[PDB]
Amino acid sequence: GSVFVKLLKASGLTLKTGENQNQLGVDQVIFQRKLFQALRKHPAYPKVIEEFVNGLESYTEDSESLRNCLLSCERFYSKSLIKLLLGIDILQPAIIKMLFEKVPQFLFESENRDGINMARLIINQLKWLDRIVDGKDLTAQMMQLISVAPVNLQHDFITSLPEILGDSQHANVGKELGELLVQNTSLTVPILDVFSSLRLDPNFLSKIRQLVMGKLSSVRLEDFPVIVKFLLHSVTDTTSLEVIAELRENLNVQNSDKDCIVLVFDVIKSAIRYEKTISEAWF
Amino acid sequence: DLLKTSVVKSFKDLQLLQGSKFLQTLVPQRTCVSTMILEVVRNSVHSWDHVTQGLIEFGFILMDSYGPKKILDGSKMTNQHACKLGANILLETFKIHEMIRQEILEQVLNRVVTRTSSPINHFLDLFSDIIMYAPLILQNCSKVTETFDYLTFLPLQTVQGLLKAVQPLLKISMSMRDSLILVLRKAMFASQLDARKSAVAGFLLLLKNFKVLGSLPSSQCTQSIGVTQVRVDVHSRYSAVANETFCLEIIDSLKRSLGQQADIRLMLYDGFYDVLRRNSQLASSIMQTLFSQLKQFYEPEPDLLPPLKLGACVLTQGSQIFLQEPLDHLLSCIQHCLAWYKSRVVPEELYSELDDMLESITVRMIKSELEDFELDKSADFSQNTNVGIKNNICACLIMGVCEVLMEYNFSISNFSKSKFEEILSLFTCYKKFSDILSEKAGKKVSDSLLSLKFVSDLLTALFRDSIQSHEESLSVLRSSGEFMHYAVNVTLQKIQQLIRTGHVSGPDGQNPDKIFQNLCDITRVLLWRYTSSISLLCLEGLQKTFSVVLQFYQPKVQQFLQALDVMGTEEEEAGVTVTQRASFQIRQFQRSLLNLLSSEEDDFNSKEALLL
Repeated sequence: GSVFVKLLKASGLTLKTGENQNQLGVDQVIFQRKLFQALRKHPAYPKVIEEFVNGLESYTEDSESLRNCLLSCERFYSKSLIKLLLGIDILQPAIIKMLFEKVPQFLFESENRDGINMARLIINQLKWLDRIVDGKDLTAQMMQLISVAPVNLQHDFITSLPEILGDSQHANVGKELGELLVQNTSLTVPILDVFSSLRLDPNFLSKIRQLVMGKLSSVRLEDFPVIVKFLLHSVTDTTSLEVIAELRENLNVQNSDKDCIVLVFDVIKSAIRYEKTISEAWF
Repeated sequence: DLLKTSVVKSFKDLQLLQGSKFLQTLVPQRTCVSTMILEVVRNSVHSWDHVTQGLIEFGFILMDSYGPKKILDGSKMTNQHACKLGANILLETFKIHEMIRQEILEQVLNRVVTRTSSPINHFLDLFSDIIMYAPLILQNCSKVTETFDYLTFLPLQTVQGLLKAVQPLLKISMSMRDSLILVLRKAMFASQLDARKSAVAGFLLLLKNFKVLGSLPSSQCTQSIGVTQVRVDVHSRYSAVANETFCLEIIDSLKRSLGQQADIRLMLYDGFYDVLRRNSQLASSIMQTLFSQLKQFYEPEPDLLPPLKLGACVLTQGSQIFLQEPLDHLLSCIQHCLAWYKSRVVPEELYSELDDMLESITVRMIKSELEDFELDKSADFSQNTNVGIKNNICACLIMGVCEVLMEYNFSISNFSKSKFEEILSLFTCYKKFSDILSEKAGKKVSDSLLSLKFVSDLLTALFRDSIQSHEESLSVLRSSGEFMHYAVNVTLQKIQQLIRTGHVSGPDGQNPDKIFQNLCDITRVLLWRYTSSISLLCLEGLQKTFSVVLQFYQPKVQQFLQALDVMGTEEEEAGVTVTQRASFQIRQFQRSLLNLLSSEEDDFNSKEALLL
């Protein structure tokens, strides 16, 4: 029983081997007070935070022991041991660092017998955290992970950004994702998805609409309906007459034939049908 | 114009016939334009293209013009009959001609999203009927899926209707379910209030029935644990975890709106209960979120006189003062959830503390008077001043909190002569501020935070008689007489608010069965006390109830007049009519009027005789 093992079972959480689930003796919150209290009362507080993380990381070096910490505990369900620890503030920044440390190993790994993809389950822990202690760093890690991620995985990682990152960091993302869009026409779909749900500058958005409509030639025909939808839903305030005029010139001067022109006009018809802000701006 | 007008005069006529026996003797029943047009729809199957073109148009025309108008903002029969016919034409023509199906549906939906000023409720019915007919046809419709995109700009009322009616389609298409969840999710991040207020409504309706709706996993549900490709296969350890950890994600997501506008917070306090009573493994996470929310507004220091921090519920930005958080609704939610927790859930230190807080909040709320709130002669509540409006809100939270603890302490102990005096003292504080607000003029109607269930139980316990020697503690409430017609006046408000809208304030607020049940318990209690001022109030409530049950619960009129009676076994169901039941109730009221008139009392009560 290491510092990590013993202090967990003291706080109510008993580690279980195999594919069973780690067992929580008290309420998932009551365990969170206990594990904080244990770490503050230890003879060396400052250094023990590193000691607890280390035991966590080495116990985690087992692929099966890892997927137990990423999955729900046992008492009426609580969350994963790692999510529980992610909650504790003093413990959070050091543990977030660890999670991204173990991610690369599973990045290019396929899904196993169970169908559980370790790479996606690790990041899933960051979803909807109460508060992010070190914010600026969580973003940089995420971004650098999105940069190197496989093209199948990286589409789900960008889409989760709003869920993973707090409200404070939406600015950093803009300048980042933006640059990713010029280097990739393949990221257009997921990027526009995120750009809708973040907090952004009107001036910044306008810079997006341009870079999207100019490279619109190298977009797949499947993504025309999905991409035009972002363009017409950013029209709510009045940029409307301006956006439409630009959208028109790019549709004008620049199975496959049918389903494209059909599904693109289904988005453009319902657009002017429902929202007058559009129809009048096209008129 | 000719057809339309003929429909109205056709109803007006067959209405006049039922108006008098004089006309029924002279005129043999007449075939009405209604059943004629509905035959034209039936004879259309023969491939009349020219007729259906005008039918759908006439269908909507009736629904457009004769549909509800004044109902939203404050001979309606011939309106109803026209609109019913209007929706029948469209519904009936839809079941017949295949290739105009999507055509009708495009037009029904189009009114749903685009109107937003005028009540759309009657079109949502047609829509809900169109789906209830053959859902497999509409399962794939992109016109139904597109709507989810404008679901953010739609008023919260239409979103609800849209989500209710669309559920039969959520039990087939996974893609539609995921396509809904994705849309709801990005609404959580929308700037506009009404989008986030919709997103909460969707996720609260999602969690409500997961055990039912989400039995089959969606792509968002499976993915919470990290499985993208799982289909048709269930090995439950990772299926049951994929379900639970996904729900948790939803709860963690809802939680952060508790930091948002007061309007959304309240919308959340109402939902968290119905989610607790259906999906029961979410109990500890719900209780958690509420206990973390209360811990912000609760002062732990014993003998710190305002046990809840009231000034914290008010935000100040730029000479505008809004209430943020309903600390009184926070309590109400905790009060009911705690009640379910203790009564149910026995197949640990969490719900134990919440109970201790509530009592601490009870005791300190009771013994803190007006200097700790800093009010009355000191703070004058003037609504033109920042100082006055911030005070008004406090006087209101104080009244709501008192109502909740009053309702909570009743559930704690029925038999303790001690805690009834706390209930009284909690009332005395409430009426302290209810007096202060009316003396000040002001601009109290639906304010009551008491659940209908309690008002029923409270009333039944006050008028009950049959009081056994251990139950004498009730005499603490019974002999007050102001708390006596406070209790009655609440029921009288709820029954009255039951006519205005179709809802009630507290838990099980809108539940056509649960409302109906309390109406029964509240009526048979008022009916006894009237036949034993209060008597007049009991009659006023008695009357308001009857007229409600008739114009809302009408199909249940039978079981309702049963609930007021005693038992009656089996072979009697074959022997007891609605005319049997009705007359028997009439004989009792016509008796007490007869006795009202026959008596020689110098003054005969006009108010009583009128509503009698």
